[PDB]
Amino acid sequence: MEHVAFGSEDIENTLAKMDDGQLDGLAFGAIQLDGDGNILQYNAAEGDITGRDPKQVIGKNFFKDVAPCTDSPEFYGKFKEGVASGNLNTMFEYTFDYQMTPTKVKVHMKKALSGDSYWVFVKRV
Ligand SMILES: *C(=O)/C=C/c1ccc(O)cc1
Repeated sequence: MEHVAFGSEDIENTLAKMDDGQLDGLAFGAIQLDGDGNILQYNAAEGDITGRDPKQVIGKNFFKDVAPCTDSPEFYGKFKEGVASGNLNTMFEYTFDYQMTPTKVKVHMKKALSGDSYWVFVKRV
């Protein structure tokens, strides 16, 4: 297993070195989005939590296609405020309930070290 703790202060530096295969060794869900919300990376732990097949969601828009329950001021609204500002670091609890059993999770959104990319980390609560 890859040893990185959910919510670590330097998580973006640690994950910058990770290929899709190493991202799959994380103890929590990790999704990398571009500024428009398109999925660039989606790890195995995230698929375990949500039921989505990782390879199938890459390239889809997270807010429009995959996760409509997140299209709200409380999730997507925070993401879009962060992209526009060029800075994002927020953690909050949320319930995923689209085409799945309602599941309570802790979400951490953070701007990646890379230019136009943002991370969404997820763990069960
Ligand atoms: C609500 O529509 C949430 C859906 C969802 C959350 C996280 C995922 O990775 C996939 C779908």
